[PDB]
Parts: sequence; C-alpha cells; structure tokens
Amino acid sequence: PTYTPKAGDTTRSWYVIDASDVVLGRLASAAATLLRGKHKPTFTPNVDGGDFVIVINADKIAVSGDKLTKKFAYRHSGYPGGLRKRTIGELLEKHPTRVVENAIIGMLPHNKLGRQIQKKLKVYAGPDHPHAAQQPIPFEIKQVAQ
Amino acid sequence: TYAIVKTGGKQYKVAAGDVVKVEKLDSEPGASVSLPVALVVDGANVTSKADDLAKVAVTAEVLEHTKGPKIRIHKFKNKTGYHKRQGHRQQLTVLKVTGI
Amino acid sequence: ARVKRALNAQKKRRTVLKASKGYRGQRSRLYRKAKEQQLHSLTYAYRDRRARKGEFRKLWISRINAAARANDITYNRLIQGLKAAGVEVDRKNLAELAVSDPAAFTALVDVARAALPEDVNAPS
Amino acid sequence: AVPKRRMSRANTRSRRAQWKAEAPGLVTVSVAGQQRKVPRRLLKAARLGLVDLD
Amino acid sequence: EFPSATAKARYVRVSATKARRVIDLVRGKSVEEALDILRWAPQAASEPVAKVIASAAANAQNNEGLDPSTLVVATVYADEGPTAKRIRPRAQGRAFRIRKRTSHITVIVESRPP
RNA sequence: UGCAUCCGGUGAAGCCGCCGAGUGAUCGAGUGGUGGAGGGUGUGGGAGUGAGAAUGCAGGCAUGAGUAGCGAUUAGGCAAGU
RNA sequence: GGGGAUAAGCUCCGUGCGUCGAGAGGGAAACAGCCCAGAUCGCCGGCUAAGGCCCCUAAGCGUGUGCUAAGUGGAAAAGGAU
RNA sequence: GGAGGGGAGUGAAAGAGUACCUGAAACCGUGCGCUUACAAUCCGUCAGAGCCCUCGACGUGUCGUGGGGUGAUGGCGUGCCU
Ligand SMILES: [Mg+2]
Ligand SMILES: [Mg+2]
Ligand SMILES: [Mg+2]
Ligand SMILES: [Mg+2]
Ligand SMILES: [Mg+2]
Ligand SMILES: [Mg+2]
Ligand SMILES: [Mg+2]
Ligand SMILES: [Mg+2]
Ligand SMILES: [Mg+2]
Ligand SMILES: [Mg+2]
Ligand SMILES: [Mg+2]
Ligand SMILES: [Mg+2]
Ligand SMILES: [Mg+2]
Ligand SMILES: [Mg+2]
Ligand SMILES: [Mg+2]
Ligand SMILES: [Mg+2]
Ligand SMILES: [Mg+2]
Ligand SMILES: [Mg+2]
Ligand SMILES: [Mg+2]
Ligand SMILES: [Mg+2]
Ligand SMILES: [Mg+2]
Ligand SMILES: [Mg+2]
Ligand SMILES: [Mg+2]
Ligand SMILES: [Mg+2]
Ligand SMILES: [Mg+2]
Ligand SMILES: [Mg+2]
Ligand SMILES: [Mg+2]
Ligand SMILES: [Mg+2]
Ligand SMILES: [Mg+2]
Ligand SMILES: [Mg+2]
Ligand SMILES: [Mg+2]
Ligand SMILES: [Mg+2]
Ligand SMILES: [Mg+2]
Ligand SMILES: [Mg+2]
Ligand SMILES: [Mg+2]
Ligand SMILES: [Mg+2]
Ligand SMILES: [Mg+2]
Ligand SMILES: [Mg+2]
Ligand SMILES: [Mg+2]
Ligand SMILES: [Mg+2]
Ligand SMILES: [Mg+2]
Repeated sequence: PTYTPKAGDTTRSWYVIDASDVVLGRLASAAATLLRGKHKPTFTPNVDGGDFVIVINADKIAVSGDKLTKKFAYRHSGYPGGLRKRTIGELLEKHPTRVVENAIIGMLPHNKLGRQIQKKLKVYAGPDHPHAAQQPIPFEIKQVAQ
Repeated sequence: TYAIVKTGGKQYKVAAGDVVKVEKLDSEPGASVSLPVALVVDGANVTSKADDLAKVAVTAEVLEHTKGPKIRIHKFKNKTGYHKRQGHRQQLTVLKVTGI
Repeated sequence: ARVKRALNAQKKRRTVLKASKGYRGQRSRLYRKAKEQQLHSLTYAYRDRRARKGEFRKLWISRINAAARANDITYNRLIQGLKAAGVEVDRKNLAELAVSDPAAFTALVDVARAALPEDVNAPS
Repeated sequence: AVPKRRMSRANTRSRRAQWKAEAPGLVTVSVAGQQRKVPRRLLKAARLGLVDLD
Repeated sequence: EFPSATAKARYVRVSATKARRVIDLVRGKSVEEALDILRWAPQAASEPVAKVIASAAANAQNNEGLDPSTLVVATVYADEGPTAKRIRPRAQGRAFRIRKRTSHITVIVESRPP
C-alpha cells in the first residue's frame, strides 16, 4: 500500500512572485507547477498538495514577439453573434489580472479539483497586497541547470 | 530499522517485527528463511551499494499460506455473442520479519 | 417429465442481483438490466486490473521527480546515476522512501550524482 | 407529445418534493365563559359571540 | 422504550399519496396538535386520518390506560392497498381501464414523558 | 424412474440472510430467521431441462400525474327538516 | 492497373499483400481498416517498440551547431517581390 | 354511523380471521447510518480521505496479515440482442 495524503495533514505555504519583465508562458507554467504541488513529493492527484501563491504587479507582464498587439483572448456571451473580441493591449488596459488568471486557468486540471486549486491563486495589479499577515516567502523561479 | 527484501520479483520496505504478504514460496509454516538485501537503514547511516546489499542478510519466518480473495474475470465482446467467465484465487505467503 | 422452471431461474436471478448489489436506482432492482451492468462493471474490472499498475507506476514516477527536483536533480538523471551505480531498487521503494526518509533519499541522490560520469555530452 | 422514457424514481419524487400542505397557528377566544379555537380570521366575531363553532 | 399502541384502518377508500399528503403534517407532533391540525386541515383525506387518530387515542386510553395529554404520534404512514378495477369507455370506441386505488392507514401513538 | 436405504415435527421442501470452498455451470451430513410436510447420498436410466430479448403470451405493478377530463348550448340563492 | 477527370469513404481486378471482419492493448484528441504489437490467469516489479519528454499529462522548460519573425510551425497553387 | 380496527377468548400457531398455507420480484412506504445544493456524465470500475458501526493485541483511543455501509475527489470509461 503506497502513500496517499490525508485531509488536514496536508500542509500549505505562501509565496509571492513579482511578474515584472517575466515571460508570460514561463511564469504561468512555474506558477501552475507550484500551485498543483508537483514540486512537493506528497503529490497525489485526488487531493491537492499545492501552496497559496500570490502574484504582484501583474500589469508589467511581458510577452515575446509582437504578441502585444496580435494575441486574441476570446469568449462568447451566450447568444447568437455574441462573440467577444479582445487583445492583450486592451486586456491589460482595462483589466490586467485577467491575463495571468486565464493563462493559469488554462493550465490547471480542468476538472473540479483544478477548479478548486484555482482558488488558492491570487493576482494583483500594483506592487502591494492586503495579504501581508500571512508572511509570504519570496519565490523567484529558477531552473535546474543541465 | 527498515530493510528492502527482494523476493517474488518484488521488493518491500519492512521493519523488524513487521508482517508482510509475499508470493507463495515452498517452505513449511513455522520454519525460517534467509534473503539477500537491497537496502538497510539505521537512523542516520544508509547502506545502498549493491555489494553491501548482497553482503547483509535478512532473516524471517513464514507464518502461513494464504489464498487471496476471489477475483472474477469477465471477457465479453458486444454484438458478437462471445461470453467468457472465469474465477481466480492466488495463493500468498505471509512473513513476519525477525531480525536484520 | 415436464419440469417446472422455478428454482433454477430464481437461483441465477438472485446471484446476479447480489453481485450487482449497490448500484444506482433501478439498476440494482431489475435483473433484465442489472445483467447489463454486471457484465460491464466486470469488463471494467478486467481492464483496470492492469490499468492500475500503469497508473501506480505513473504516480511513483511523479513523486520521484518531485523529490529529485527538491533535492536539486532531475528524475531522469537520478535514474541514470542510480543505474550507473548499479543499484537494484525500484521506483515503488524509491517513492516510499522519498516520502518517508528524506535523509535516505538525499544519500541515494548523492550516490547517483557521484556515480554520474564527468561529462554528460561525451559521444562515447 | 409523450415521454421518451421513464423518469427516475428520484426525479418524480423531487418534483413532488415541494407539493405539500401546511399547518397554521390557532387562536382561542374567551366569550360566554368558554375558549374555543378560531383562526384569527374570525377573532372579532368570536369575541362578539355569534360564530357557529360546535 | 415507551408503550406503543397502534390502530389502523384498512381498505379505506382513498389514494395513498393523497393520504400521505395529510399525514406528513402530523408526524412527530403531540396528539393535541395532531387533532387540531387534522380538524382544521380541509382535505377529504383528513377525515379518515382524524378518525384513525381518535380511534388510536381511545385504544391507548382504554386498553393500556395512558394519559392522552402525554401522547405523541410515534410513527404514522399510509400504504397502498388492493385496488378496485373498472373499465371506462373513451372516444372512438377504445376502452381504457380505470385503476380505482385504495390505501391503508396505520397510526401508532407512543408515550413521551414531559 | 432404479436401487444399498437413509435424512427429517429435536423441523423436510420452499423463502430470505450469512459463512466458507471450486477455474464454471455450483457446492456445502454449513448454518441464522419464516414454514410446518416431505425429501433423498451415491451410480445409472429417460427427459415437456436451463430466457432478456421474437412490436412473444397471460397475470401484477409502474410512469405521463395527481396532470388531461368529469360528457353541452336551460341557472340559481336561500330558509326550515331529516 | 481498367473505368471515372488520375473525384469521391466510387466501381471492377491482381497481391503464398496487410489488417477488420473474426482483435483486446499503446500512439495519431476523438477515429476497424493508418503506425507499434497478439490479451491463459494474478502481482502496488523491471526493460523496451511506435509516439513523446513546459502544464493539462509521464517523461530533458537537455547538450552543441545553424535557420525562421511569418504564430510560418499550427490548411494550397500558377505568379510576384532590394 | 358503519366499514374498519384494538383488546379479550378459540386454537399449536390469528406475522392461520374467512380478501384466510407457504407470500419472492417488480412496486410503494417508515425509520436508521452515510452522501449531496460550483455541479456537465451509459451513471460503473481503480484509486481514495472522512464519517458510522464491528472485531482482537494493546486504556480513556492506538495498532492490527482488520471487516462491512457509505462513499467527498481524481485516472479510464459511447448499454444489450440483432
Ligand atoms: Mg454469440
Ligand atoms: Mg457506490
Ligand atoms: Mg374537516
Ligand atoms: Mg416440527
Ligand atoms: Mg425452525
Ligand atoms: Mg434449517
Ligand atoms: Mg408450518
Ligand atoms: Mg424432493
Ligand atoms: Mg442411478
Ligand atoms: Mg447422473
Ligand atoms: Mg423447454
Ligand atoms: Mg422472464
Ligand atoms: Mg438472447
Ligand atoms: Mg419479452
Ligand atoms: Mg404512464
Ligand atoms: Mg393543466
Ligand atoms: Mg381542466
Ligand atoms: Mg356526459
Ligand atoms: Mg491505386
Ligand atoms: Mg459499393
Ligand atoms: Mg488477427
Ligand atoms: Mg483494435
Ligand atoms: Mg486512444
Ligand atoms: Mg497472449
Ligand atoms: Mg484530462
Ligand atoms: Mg508531468
Ligand atoms: Mg533532448
Ligand atoms: Mg536547455
Ligand atoms: Mg549551433
Ligand atoms: Mg498552420
Ligand atoms: Mg504560401
Ligand atoms: Mg518568378
Ligand atoms: Mg393460547
Ligand atoms: Mg391476497
Ligand atoms: Mg396463508
Ligand atoms: Mg444520500
Ligand atoms: Mg458543494
Ligand atoms: Mg467536462
Ligand atoms: Mg458516464
Ligand atoms: Mg473514466
Ligand atoms: Mg471521460
């Protein structure tokens, strides 16, 4: 019998990650890995082992190429011809957090356990957060050289 | 103090005084058996190299022989009139590790 | 000698119902349609009785990768070094250790790294 | 039209689950020396002493 | 465990669901409120149920001799009984078969000290 | 059906559970509760011998559902009585 | 290869062709017929084929050398272009 | 009001009361334990926490070659016969 994690025995932790001048894709991938908890060696798909990750200053996120005017986030309200058209520039101008939020919702397991994990992520626009009472630990994403 | 015993093509982490379920192996219940080792741990120090793995010994005594629980088999191919059934019950041996 | 067909039929009726015990709605009530899902559920039993080994090995590998990265090494390198050192422990025990004794996992990863040759890009 | 199938036991009973009766709170009136039970619908007539209560 | 007296009316001429509708209003209440709700609940099913509860209270008082004011409906339920079956003509000559339902009424009242 | 002949009102068959065993159809001198009169080891023998389907047959009960309808164009209210 | 227009998931032949039919498994999302490969049963063991190794999803966000600015990659021609 | 019913008695038995041996399954209830009101679907199987109850070594709950009931959540998953 292998190991499966208990209900409350699982442990969380808080990290804050600035997004200034960070590549959107790489930041999203690292955030999703940490969110699901794959870094932890207690990972078990049925029960999340992730950590509350808080993203700060999300308006300065950067993307490669000329995407800044040719990325096309989509959605449809629900009625015929209710298709909605938007670009990264407009999205950042009007509601920034949505960019990273959509990026990571795409990565998370689209089942409901993933819909839940989605909760434990929070993204802000400016370099400040009312979550200062949880002592988040700065977490700069790095690669294992090889 | 837990060790890894390579038996029945498997390996298990077992502590002294523990009891394990391993495949059937010809031996009268109540006798004793010795096995090569794949890893031994005592607090901090760890023995891992295959040489020490094969040089140390694990001793345990067989408790009883067990036939597992019924497991049914049901092959079937829709729309083609193939209907195949068969039961199976594997025999297992239970060990109570003694010392390392 | 006409044989009245009562007991025989009821025996198998009840046996199938019992084997179906605990299914949804009428599906544990109507024999004519319990059979459907007795047969199905057992087909799934047959298939997943092997699917389970694949899934569990997947989970073990994932845990091992997590542990190696937390110990600053990639799972494939851990496996390569471990083999090159000629260890005979498998990934089930690897995972159980990695979640039970991080110290032993650290020792094992040091063994793997040390057994790791100098140059990894050597054509030889 | 018609149904395509049987609606599950659970579905029928769920639809039924909100069709039930309700019980009100009664009222007593002290008239003629007796206290009888009348919904406040009747309270003034009860006091006056003409309401046909057995 | 408290002394339970039971009283039921079988083959009584009403639909099971239509009796259960009334019955749900009284389950678990004390006999006083049971009587009040039954009498002031204008449902034809009420009359049979009120009859049965009165009979049960009388049964408990007479056979067992327990104070009515201490009685609360322990359990109550209605089970479909045998159904009279009739044929009723319908247009284009085709005959459709009427299922005249009938349900039993069981009401057992127990004693619960204040 | 044949049999050495036995099982049983100290509870047969049947019904509903539980346990264990066979690779299967199952089995249990295996039992718990109802039932209150017959079953039958073994070895043969003979079969109206094994049901999910056939818009099958007969019986019972489902759902649409407490829904549609309550069968005209004349129509009632009230007093008092049972 | 014939026919069709070198169109059809078209039709008609040959294949000591292959597969499905009468074949479960993995890959191409899904997909019998395309790719890998033959399911006696069980094992919470290991090595591999095709296909893959950033996340959904297991595996290098690998090594070194070059190309691309087109999201080409991730549907297409005649032709045109410092 | 009767129908109907509960006592008392008959009887071995009235869960044998004339709708009367046995009373099964569909079917409809009561109660009990558990699940469920951010959840997209041949309704299960593989994992699987929690809660409920059960049992033995061991104190107030922890272990133990533990069980049954439930099943939060996730992997796979397109009924059957023709
Ligand atoms: Mg066939
Ligand atoms: Mg279930
Ligand atoms: Mg009334
Ligand atoms: Mg007897
Ligand atoms: Mg008996
Ligand atoms: Mg008996
Ligand atoms: Mg009897
Ligand atoms: Mg007989
Ligand atoms: Mg014979
Ligand atoms: Mg014979
Ligand atoms: Mg026949
Ligand atoms: Mg039949
Ligand atoms: Mg058939
Ligand atoms: Mg039929
Ligand atoms: Mg209907
Ligand atoms: Mg209407
Ligand atoms: Mg109407
Ligand atoms: Mg008329
Ligand atoms: Mg050709
Ligand atoms: Mg053709
Ligand atoms: Mg073949
Ligand atoms: Mg195939
Ligand atoms: Mg596939
Ligand atoms: Mg084979
Ligand atoms: Mg998926
Ligand atoms: Mg992965
Ligand atoms: Mg590579
Ligand atoms: Mg690199
Ligand atoms: Mg280069
Ligand atoms: Mg393209
Ligand atoms: Mg082009
Ligand atoms: Mg040119
Ligand atoms: Mg007597
Ligand atoms: Mg009858
Ligand atoms: Mg009888
Ligand atoms: Mg529930
Ligand atoms: Mg909820
Ligand atoms: Mg979905
Ligand atoms: Mg489904
Ligand atoms: Mg699935
Ligand atoms: Mg699916």
